[PDB]
Amino acid sequence: MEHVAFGSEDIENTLAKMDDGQLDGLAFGAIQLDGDGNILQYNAAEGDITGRDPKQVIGKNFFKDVAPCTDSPEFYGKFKEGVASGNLNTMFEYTFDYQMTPTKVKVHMKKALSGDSYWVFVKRV
Ligand SMILES: *C(=O)/C=C/c1ccc(O)cc1
Repeated sequence: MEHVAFGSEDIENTLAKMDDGQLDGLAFGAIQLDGDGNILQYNAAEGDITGRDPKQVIGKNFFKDVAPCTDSPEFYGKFKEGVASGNLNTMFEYTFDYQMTPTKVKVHMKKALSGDSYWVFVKRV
């Protein structure tokens, strides 16, 4: 297993070195989005939590296609405020309930070290 703790202060530096295969060794869900919300990376732990097949969601828009329950001021609204500002670091609890059993999770959104990319980390609560 890859040893990185959910919510670590330097998580973006640690994950910058990770290929899709190493991202799959994380103890929590990790999704990398571009500024428009398109999925660039989606790890195995995230698929375990949500039921989505990782390879199938890459390239889809997270807010429009995959996760409509997140299209709200409380999730997507925070993401879009962060992209526009060029800075994002927020953690909050949320319930995923689209085409799945309602599941309570802790979400951490953070701007990646890379230019136009943002991370969404997820763990069960
Ligand atoms: C609500 O529509 C949430 C859906 C969802 C959350 C996280 C995922 O990775 C996939 C779908």
